[PDB]
Amino acid sequence: MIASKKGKEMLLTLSPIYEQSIIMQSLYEAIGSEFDNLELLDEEIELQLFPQSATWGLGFWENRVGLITNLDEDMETRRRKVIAKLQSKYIMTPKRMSMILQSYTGANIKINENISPYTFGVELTSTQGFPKDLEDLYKRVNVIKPSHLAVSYKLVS
Amino acid sequence: LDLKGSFLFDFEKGEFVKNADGTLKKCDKVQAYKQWCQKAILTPRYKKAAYTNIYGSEIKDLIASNLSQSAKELEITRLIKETILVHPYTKEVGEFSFNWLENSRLVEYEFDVLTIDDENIVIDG
Amino acid sequence: ERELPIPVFLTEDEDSVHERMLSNFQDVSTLEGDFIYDATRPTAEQIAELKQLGLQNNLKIAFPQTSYGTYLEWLGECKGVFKNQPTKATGVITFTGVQGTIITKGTIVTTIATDEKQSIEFELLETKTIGENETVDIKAESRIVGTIGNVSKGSISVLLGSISGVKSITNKEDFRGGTDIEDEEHFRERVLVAEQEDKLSGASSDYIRWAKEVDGVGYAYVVSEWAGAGTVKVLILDKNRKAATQELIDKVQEYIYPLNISEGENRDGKAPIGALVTVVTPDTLLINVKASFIFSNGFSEETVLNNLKTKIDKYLDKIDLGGTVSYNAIQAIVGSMMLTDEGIEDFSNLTINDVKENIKLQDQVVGIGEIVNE
Amino acid sequence: ERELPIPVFLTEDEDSVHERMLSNFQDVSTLEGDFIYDATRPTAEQIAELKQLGLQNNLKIAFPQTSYGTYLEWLGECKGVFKNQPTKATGVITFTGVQGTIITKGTIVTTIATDEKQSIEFELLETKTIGENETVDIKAESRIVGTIGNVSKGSISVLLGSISGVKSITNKEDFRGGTDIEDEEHFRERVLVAEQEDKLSGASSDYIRWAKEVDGVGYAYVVSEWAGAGTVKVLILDKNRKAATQELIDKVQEYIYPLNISEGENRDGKAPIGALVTVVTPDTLLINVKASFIFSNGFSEETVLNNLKTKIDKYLDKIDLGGTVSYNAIQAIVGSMMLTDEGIEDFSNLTINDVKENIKLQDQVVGIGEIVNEVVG
Repeated sequence: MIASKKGKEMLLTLSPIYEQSIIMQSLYEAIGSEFDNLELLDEEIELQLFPQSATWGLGFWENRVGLITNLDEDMETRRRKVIAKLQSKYIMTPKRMSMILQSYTGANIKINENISPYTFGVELTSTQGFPKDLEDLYKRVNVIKPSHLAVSYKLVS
Repeated sequence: LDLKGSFLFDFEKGEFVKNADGTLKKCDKVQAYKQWCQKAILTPRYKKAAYTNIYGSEIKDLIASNLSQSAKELEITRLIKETILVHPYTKEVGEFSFNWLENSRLVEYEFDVLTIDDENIVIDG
Repeated sequence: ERELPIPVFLTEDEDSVHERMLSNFQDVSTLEGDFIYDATRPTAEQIAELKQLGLQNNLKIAFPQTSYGTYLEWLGECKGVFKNQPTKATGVITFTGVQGTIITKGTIVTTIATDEKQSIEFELLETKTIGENETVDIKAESRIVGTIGNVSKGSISVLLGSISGVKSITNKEDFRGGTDIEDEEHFRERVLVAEQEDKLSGASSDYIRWAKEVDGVGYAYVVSEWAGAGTVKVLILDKNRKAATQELIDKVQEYIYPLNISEGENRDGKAPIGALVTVVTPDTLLINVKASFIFSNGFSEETVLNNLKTKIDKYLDKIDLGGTVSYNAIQAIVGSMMLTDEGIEDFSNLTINDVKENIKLQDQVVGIGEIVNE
Repeated sequence: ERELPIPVFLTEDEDSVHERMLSNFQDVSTLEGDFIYDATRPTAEQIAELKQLGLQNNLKIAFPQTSYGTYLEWLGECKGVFKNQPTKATGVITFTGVQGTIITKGTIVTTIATDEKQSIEFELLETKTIGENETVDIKAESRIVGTIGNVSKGSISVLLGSISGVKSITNKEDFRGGTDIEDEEHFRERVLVAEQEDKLSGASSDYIRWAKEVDGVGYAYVVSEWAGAGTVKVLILDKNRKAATQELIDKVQEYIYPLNISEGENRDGKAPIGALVTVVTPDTLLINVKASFIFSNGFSEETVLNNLKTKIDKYLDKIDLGGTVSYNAIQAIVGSMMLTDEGIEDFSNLTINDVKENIKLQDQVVGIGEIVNEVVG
């Protein structure tokens, strides 16, 4: 009997003579297998259409936004880099800056709007903690911040 | 016209006949046409989505009908005749016969006529 | 243009699909000319064709890197990019005829129709009467937007319709403007540039962008926090990456951060309020490369050197302010000229400032040095 | 096949013949059924049938454009072209039975004849005995040439006679020795293809043309008397500049200069008599690159090197046989990733097989070798 779900439907679409036809059953088992694969492939393409669910297509999104495409890095890290990269195209209001840094890091961030005349404070929070290296966040902040404002950081678990 | 041959399919066994070589047993145009006719009769109409409205018959649906015996006989003649005649090779189908061998269980015959069965006039100027 | 590295399984061969198709069968001839082979081959043909033409093209048009039509325009829209529209060519017709003869705006005057050219028509933009010297200059447009309008001078000597009194008409100037639709190639880069560029406002890149918007500013570099909180510096250079002229600094100063102030116009520069922006020219540290260049046919050494100067000059932009100049990178630029067949066949003995060592800028911008063939 | 123009005379109508025959009569009646009509009409009818059938068929068989059967074969023999002949299906049959049983050569076993299909007869090529093991295998052959036979695995199951002690006869694997008579139109094509006028001596140009005719031969080169005595070397590159595979070499070798000729055989390849030929392919030099690679933060060293390996190999594909490897350009291939920041942070001691200069190939093509990070202490 046909194993493929699509194969069974396609066989039933024909005349009912093929109940005992091993040849026809085997034939549409093969045909159903490919259409099953195409449907799974079709759903896979849908994931590539967005940076959030890009998966193996995330390199395309990294290629699209100019980020250094790299497979060995964590996919979630690549997603966070891409999402932050895309969102950098409007006013650097404290809401937008917070989510961009939050999206890149993945950890909750609160911008303090520091008391000093031309500095802005950043405060980060994560239940799981952080590694000992977070320099690239500061690289982006220096690149992304207004040129006339300094920055301060504190990290909380 | 140039009708083409097709591949045998033993309806008794419900499988294709294949040679010792393993290739499916080809057969003649006329054999293919006979193979086609039995298949079309057994294919209910409007239900098997692969085929259009032309293909298939409706004999199975007639079983549940409330029509009298004689009415059902004519419907059988109409249904079988309509289904077969769609094929180009058909010339005519008819000479239907019926035998209600039991109280309500039927056996019927019909005769098919090919295009090649026609008789040709012999004359030239 | 950029190519999308599609996975292999999304680009299976037809035969590979067909071969996997025939794998299931066990006790039937799967040879060509058989029912199994013949019946299954069209399915493999469609499955492979749908996989390639359907999915890959569908995926390709999704991204701006591989989009061509309205899909590209929509993608360009989402990041604020819009394709430039065509425009009419324009210019002046010097009329000639009896003074007092009336000619109306909108009259159709064309070029000389020929076997290989139709009457390229033009529309008068002004209603005027012939002047004192039996002449009058009337501006006119191209009826067809695009480069067709930009016809040469003297071509428009044809007036359509029965109007007497006018003795002759002519276009003294080859018409200008006449823009056609922006090409896909130009539009794709603009969309790609907008996609990749962060396009913030107030950050150092924007300061560089505003500096480069000023004419004469070849290259610009910005230092945040050069003098603490609120302090910004801008370091500009001419087109040759040399010390920018003071007027250019003044132009960039007025453009981004005027020193003069007014009650209404505090500064009205491109920089935000509260910034303290400084505009200067940096220290131009030249890095003169010297190598035993060997040159190819169909190229001029001086032209090739200038091209290599431009290539390395681009690499200096990649080099950060106060960065490190890489000898290995310069090997890449020099050898790539050879791999591109761009007038260099071989090279050797390359020495940047007569040393095969990477040079570190001391918070300066490297200036483009002289390329020397050894 | 080509249609046959026919002379007008050979296609005369029956009545036209009869009308001409009756033209001279003017005294006696010539009505249908009259005696004069009786005498003349069968002659006219017989002439037309013979003229239209017998003579036109003779004209058809004259030329190879329209000949057929034995007639087309002889026209093949005019220019010395023979059509291929069929062969009998060959294979092995497994036998099971009493060990004392003996099976002789020439025994006949067939397939299962049925109403739909007739049995295919096969003959054993060997004599064996089951004395050691209950199972034995005997080589067999179809008694009829052609693709008839070439049966499936388990088809052979019938013995015409009945051998004592045999428990089961079953073919184990499908037969493969069968092949049919060559197609007439294919053979007619072969007859008409063999019409080359000149360029048949076997010069360097001729050998290059012959090598190029075989598929998969991108380029070919000839060495005259590489081993003396009129010997000819045929150095071949495939479509992608690469060294031709052994199978491609054998095909080109067999096409031009067969080596499997038996005692009662002679070479049919394009190589004329006395011209010794050999097919060769150059040597693929491997470019093992050595350098103290330094990679960027957190990236995969294997990934970056493999990408560099791909980049160099693409460049190496541009090189030809006997070409020059550009070491100085290869520096930038490594340095290309530096500009794009594709992994490589820095490199040093860039060498190609421990060489720092352009290498010139000699009877050699170049392929990508092994990318080795020095990791110098």
